[PDB]
Amino acid sequence: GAMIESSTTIQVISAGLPRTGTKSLKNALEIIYHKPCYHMFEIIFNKQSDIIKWQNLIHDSHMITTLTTKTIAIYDKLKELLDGYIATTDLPTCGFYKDLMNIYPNAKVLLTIRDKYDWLHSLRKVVLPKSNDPWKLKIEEGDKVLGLNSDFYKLTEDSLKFAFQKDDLNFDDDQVLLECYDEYNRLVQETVPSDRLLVLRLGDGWEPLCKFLNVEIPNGIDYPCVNSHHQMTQLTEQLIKYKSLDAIIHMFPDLI
Ligand SMILES: Nc1ncnc2c1ncn2[C@@H]1O[C@H](COP(=O)(O)O)[C@@H](OP(=O)(O)O)[C@H]1O
Ligand SMILES: CC(C)NC[C@@H]1CCc2cc(CO)c([N+](=O)[O-])cc2N1
Repeated sequence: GAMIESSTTIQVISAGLPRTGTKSLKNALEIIYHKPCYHMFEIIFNKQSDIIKWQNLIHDSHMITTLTTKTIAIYDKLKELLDGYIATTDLPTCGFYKDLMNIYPNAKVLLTIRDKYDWLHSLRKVVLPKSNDPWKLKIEEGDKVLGLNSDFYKLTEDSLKFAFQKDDLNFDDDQVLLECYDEYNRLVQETVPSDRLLVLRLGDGWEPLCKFLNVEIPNGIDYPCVNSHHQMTQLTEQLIKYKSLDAIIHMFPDLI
């Protein structure tokens, strides 16, 4: 097809929870739009200074009215954080999908989903290990190497609570997490008009996404398949071994 000049503003809002193919989608959207897409990896690797800003936003967000003046101050902060990006995925953004829809009325919405038990397994291996899991200690050691500490974990927890609309949450309780997952995904599909929503199951690939976005399928490029828990386990172990990201970054070309 013809090449057109795309606007550098949020065009795609992905409401999918972590461990549902968000990093592959981030990569896919960057392949399509040639501009950056937000993801937790953008925070970890490029903008750790954004952590406190996301924290402050989540703190003030109860004050959001489904526009009031308190709402506008928050919406302005959201726009500031996302300036220069063409899409959002992953925590901490995903819980804000409804607000992002108001801020970017011409953006389309995605929902990434998968088998709930596969999701929980993946989540426990990477994002939210049980407190008694020895692996949690390795994750914390690798996080230290990346310069992530208690503030990062607070952002992860608070943004999960915000997405699930819980004031507190037993993170070690599998049943609680699975119920929140199902209710979260159900609410997105109830909230977003079907014409503005595309639901993507893990493995769906380029075709329905490119159709929804009115773009050609990228020539000769496979749909990304990155960020498996096995790959993150390798990353964690290599970070612990070398004590730096930059010593090993070349060994993870598309993941980071
Ligand atoms: N193109 C693809 N096809 C199938 N699974 C994919 C995929 N891209 C990513 N995934 C899976 O999506 C999960 C990562 O999601 P996210 O980037 O949101 O954290 C991983 O699940 P597993 O940990 O079960 O392997 C990864 O394997
Ligand atoms: C040892 C090192 C590999 N650990 C860092 C990890 C890996 C990637 C990651 C991804 C997400 C959501 O994509 C979240 N999250 O939900 O906040 C936390 C983390 N933390």
